[PDB]
Amino acid sequence: MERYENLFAQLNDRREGAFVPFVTLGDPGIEQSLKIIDTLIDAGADALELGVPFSDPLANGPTIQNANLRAFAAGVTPAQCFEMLALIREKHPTIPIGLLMYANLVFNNGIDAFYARCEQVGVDSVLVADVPVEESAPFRQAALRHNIAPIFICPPNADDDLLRQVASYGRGYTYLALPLHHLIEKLKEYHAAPALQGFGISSPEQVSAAVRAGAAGAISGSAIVKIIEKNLASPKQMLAELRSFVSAMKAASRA
Amino acid sequence: MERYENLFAQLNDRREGAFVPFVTLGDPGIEQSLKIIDTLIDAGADALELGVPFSDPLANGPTIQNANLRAFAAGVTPAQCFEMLALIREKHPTIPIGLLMYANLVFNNGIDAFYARCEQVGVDSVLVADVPVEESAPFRQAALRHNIAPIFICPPNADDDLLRQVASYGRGYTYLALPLHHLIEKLKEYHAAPALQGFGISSPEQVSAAVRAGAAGAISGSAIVKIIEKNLASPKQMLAELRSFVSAMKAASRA
Amino acid sequence: TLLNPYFGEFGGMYVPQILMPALNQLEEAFVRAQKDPEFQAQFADLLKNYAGRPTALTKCQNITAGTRTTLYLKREDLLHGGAHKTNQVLGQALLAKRMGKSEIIAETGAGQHGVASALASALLGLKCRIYMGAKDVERQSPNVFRMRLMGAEVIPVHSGSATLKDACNEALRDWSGSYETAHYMLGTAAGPHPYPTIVREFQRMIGEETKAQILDKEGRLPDAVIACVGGGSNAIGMFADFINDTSVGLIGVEPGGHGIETGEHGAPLKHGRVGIYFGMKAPMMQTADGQIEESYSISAGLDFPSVGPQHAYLNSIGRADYVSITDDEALEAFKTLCRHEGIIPALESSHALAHALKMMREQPEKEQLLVVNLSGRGDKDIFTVHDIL
Amino acid sequence: TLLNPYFGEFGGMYVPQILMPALNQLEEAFVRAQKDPEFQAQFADLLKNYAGRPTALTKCQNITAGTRTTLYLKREDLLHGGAHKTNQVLGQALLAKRMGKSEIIAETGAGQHGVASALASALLGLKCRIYMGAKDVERQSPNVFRMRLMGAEVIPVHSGSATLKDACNEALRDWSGSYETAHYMLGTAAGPHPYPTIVREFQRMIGEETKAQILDKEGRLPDAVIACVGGGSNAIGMFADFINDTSVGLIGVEPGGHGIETGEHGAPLKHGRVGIYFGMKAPMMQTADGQIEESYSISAGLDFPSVGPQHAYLNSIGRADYVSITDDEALEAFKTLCRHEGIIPALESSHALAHALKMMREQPEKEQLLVVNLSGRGDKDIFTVHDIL
Ligand SMILES: *Cc1c(COP(=O)(O)O)cnc(C)c1O
Ligand SMILES: *Cc1c(COP(=O)(O)O)cnc(C)c1O
Ligand SMILES: [K+]
Ligand SMILES: [K+]
Repeated sequence: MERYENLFAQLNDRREGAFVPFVTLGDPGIEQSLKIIDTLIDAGADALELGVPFSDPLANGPTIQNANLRAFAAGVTPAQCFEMLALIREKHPTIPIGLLMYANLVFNNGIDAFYARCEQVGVDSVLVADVPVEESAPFRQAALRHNIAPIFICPPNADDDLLRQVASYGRGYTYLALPLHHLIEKLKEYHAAPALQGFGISSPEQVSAAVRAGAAGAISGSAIVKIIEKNLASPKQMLAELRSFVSAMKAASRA
Repeated sequence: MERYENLFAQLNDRREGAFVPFVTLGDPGIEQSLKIIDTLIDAGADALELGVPFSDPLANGPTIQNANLRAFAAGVTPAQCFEMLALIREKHPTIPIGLLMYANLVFNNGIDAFYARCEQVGVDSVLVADVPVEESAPFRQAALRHNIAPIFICPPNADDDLLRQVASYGRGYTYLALPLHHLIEKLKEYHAAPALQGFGISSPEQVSAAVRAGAAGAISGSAIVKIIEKNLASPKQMLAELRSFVSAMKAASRA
Repeated sequence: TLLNPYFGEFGGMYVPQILMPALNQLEEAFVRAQKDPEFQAQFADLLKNYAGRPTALTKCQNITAGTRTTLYLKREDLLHGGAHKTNQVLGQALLAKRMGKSEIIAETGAGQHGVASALASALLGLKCRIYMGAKDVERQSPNVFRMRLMGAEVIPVHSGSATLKDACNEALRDWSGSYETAHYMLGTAAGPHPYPTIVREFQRMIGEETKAQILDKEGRLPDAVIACVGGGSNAIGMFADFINDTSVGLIGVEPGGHGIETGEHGAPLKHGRVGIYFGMKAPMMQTADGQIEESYSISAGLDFPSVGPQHAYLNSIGRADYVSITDDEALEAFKTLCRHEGIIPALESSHALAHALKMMREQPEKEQLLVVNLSGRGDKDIFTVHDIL
Repeated sequence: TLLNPYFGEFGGMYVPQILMPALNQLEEAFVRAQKDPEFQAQFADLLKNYAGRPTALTKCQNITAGTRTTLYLKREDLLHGGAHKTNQVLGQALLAKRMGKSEIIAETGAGQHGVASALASALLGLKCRIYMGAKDVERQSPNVFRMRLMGAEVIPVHSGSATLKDACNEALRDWSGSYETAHYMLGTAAGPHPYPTIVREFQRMIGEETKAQILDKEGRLPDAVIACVGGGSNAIGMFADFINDTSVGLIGVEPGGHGIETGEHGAPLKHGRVGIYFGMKAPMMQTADGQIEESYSISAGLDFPSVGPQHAYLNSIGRADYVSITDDEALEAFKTLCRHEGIIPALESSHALAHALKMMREQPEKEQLLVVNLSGRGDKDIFTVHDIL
């Protein structure tokens, strides 16, 4: 919850946007994963969006699917993810940590219990990929009770009513047919949580453009997983390449 | 036609029955076939029933089928059969020669024409296996015009009307549920051509029994083909064995 | 006989004397069965509640778009068993029962008749033995397993060529000795009387339904009904009710195989000569000598070296017209129906469809209401076609 | 929503936000279609004249001789396509058209739904793309050729396990971007609303016909209707019209595979636990962690790791009862129907038949009028069974 508020405030004082990279927990292995994440934070990432390996990412593309496969082969379980999360938090006290989850893993042993563990390890937000605002009631109430920010996806084929629900339901940030300025301005009008542009953020120019449109920042999803997939053979150079990419993307948010 | 009349007359004067062996023309080859037939005549056969190879003996058992196969492999055609028939007749002037035919080969280039060729080569009778008395009109008229005896099969499941038709339609001889004495006596009553018992004549005791029942003789079908199939490897011993078999069967008709 | 065994000069009962009583008892049983409302009620109930009659009459607009041809397909492919064979096979089984028989004798090539014989016998408590040539056995393994699955006893024949004609012989030899308790279930509208007549009568509902159906959908009779001709049962079943409707064309399609001129075909009615075989006087594939030959076709269900006598007759008097269709034409018709209507037709039936497509394509501005008898489904042909393409 | 997406606690619309408008437009189109006599007339004409409805209701006396059980089989095996799948596939295609869509998206495992999707699309002029997992591709070659033959574009998926669930994902990803012109044709009565509801309504004629038919033959409703449960469409289609007839038992049969105790089965309704997957809240095969698992069964058409939400609901309130049947029990039922009735049932359907045979055999003196939904034909199973025996 709070870590986001403080992040977006510090960002505004610095008059810059947030750069949020995404990565799969345990890809291509636990030790590699932890090192990647530290490199991302070291590189300048303002927050992190972490994915927990699920049977089949019901709402994820091939890049992510392939990342999950590597995580599965490495024997990464959701319990292992929480162990990793605790340690990441233990090293970095202020960086906001959002989880990208699928409904089953949250609902598995009880929704409330899931968010209690998130609060326990130091997670700030959870976006449940396959849960639209229409089915969110139990997830967001549970998240709120455990001081976790329920993140919602505001799609391009979103309408006004949807814009209003996402605005009142969401916390931490809004995961961003219609004009970009339309969404952003309508979101601000509705007092929505700061919007982070998550679509196709793969180059510095993308980050500056997003912030320029008035988005509080940008989320680079698959971009990060790409460097990982390619440099899989030389872990040392994977880090080195991740460092540079994040540095570039982050520099592009500094106005 | 006539050769049969004279045969049955000479047989009655000798107070004996007729022994008629069956063999396939061209089995297991032309040269072998001609030699077999001479051996049968030499052995004491009173008449001969010759089969002409057809696509598939529509009304013949496996033994005959296998004989036809050997004839076919040897490239025996119906035209070859007539060449063989002429030569057999040229050597033996009085022995009655009956042909066992299937309707198609008789009907092929004209029924009348078929019987004209039979008369030409010196054939005495023709039994068309797949032509019952109900469909015989054209075959028997053609046969009669060409002095050929139309032979008919009088089955065990024959009835009185059938007995009467076979009696008036048939010439040369009658190919013989009901009592044997019933058929024979009813056939004689109806003035049928002398009956030759064709069922299971494979041993001397069979021949004597047939004649004893009042049958004018016996036709040994497959028995002859058997010796052929077995001794196929040694043609010289095939003849020797055929000789003995016919001699035995024929001796059994001498009362 | 009680009925005429002939259709002009074609037909008859050319079987050895021993088999005549069997044919005569069968004929008499048929005549009595035909006038017994009880038998009719029983046959109908089976066709309806077991086989799935009446079959649909599908108007296929996609295939005829842009032409003045209106095409309908009599859906025999939807009949229990996959083909029209089921109809008669059920009537004959009921006939064997009317005669107090408990056994059934049959034989097959492509396997379809064996399967139909086995399914009927198994349904009506009949012990069924089926003769099949070894060459056909090892090639039609699916249908062989199918038959055994339905309790039938499949007996492999090896007489010479070990095929259909060699099996028919064994089936007949068997029948001559057991007709008292066993019934010979002939597979098509051919062979000795009363078979051509019985098979026609037990298949005639195809034509009767089609007539009521087309009259229902279009308010008029078709301009022509088209059907493939293997032995003649599906064709005659379709034609039968339309013979007195002189305005209705009856078109029978024989397999052209690789091309009539190549000699590799199964079209004796139009490209063979009369002979006496299979217990009947009819046009057949034969050498100049008189030796019956084999009929070739991409579709094994169309390899009958002869044809039903009523077809030979209808063609002599001008009533029905027979044409030929090549393997390639049938293959193309097959592909066309799958792609445009979502129906995989039997390669046998594809010959009938192929001709109607020709009648349409050659004169696209000719207004014509056609009916193709889709005799069976082609799921069993998906591999054959696959090996070609 | 216009309709309730839930059946008690089961159902819902658990799809990413981007896919909600697609579900909402589909729901609204369904509701309008359901009240439009024109759509109904069109659907019915297709079912009747193209698919072959109504299907027969066969009384099978041979199989129940010597017991007080009277058994009837709803003949969906005689439906165009070989299975009940065809009914809904036709209604959904007409629905895609009502929405002005020209494309169809689907996915398959055993291939049957792909074939049905392809046949409907090809019939109604729809461009159809089908996602199938490689493992399923190379194993269901017949159906793959079948689909392509009917013009469908089969796209092999290799995401991880390269199977059904991996294909469903690709089909959905595709749909999220193309729902404007493309319709996602779901294969069973599961997934997100309005799917469980739509598939039930487009399959409900099974129950409706059976009711009129049994009422016609017996003058009373059956004591129980039995159906196999893969995803739940054939079962729900049969059950639907009988839900308000409290005296009629509704029995659903899940595959027991090698034995429930072995863990190798496909019976989540009775031996799994609720989860959220496939866009719905329903009982599923899953590890203690929450990782969905694979459902095993001798019959590939029954390998759905979950079940339709209405089935989960009907079982919570006592209305319907669900049981299990092993591969061996289904194999035995398969062999029994072939030998005693001449009908080769689909191994899926054999699970339903197997249970009715158990209800009969365990209490042979119990008088009971049963109806088994013979969901499809087993010609495609003649090899599987052959490899076992
Ligand atoms: C047996 C078969 C035929 C060929 O024979 P006919 O007796 O001419 O009808 C035609 N169509 C199908 C689908 C078959 O299985
Ligand atoms: C697809 C299939 C099934 C299994 O699925 P349901 O959705 O449960 O009905 C059952 N029977 C047949 C014959 C099938 O092809
Ligand atoms: K033919
Ligand atoms: K299931």
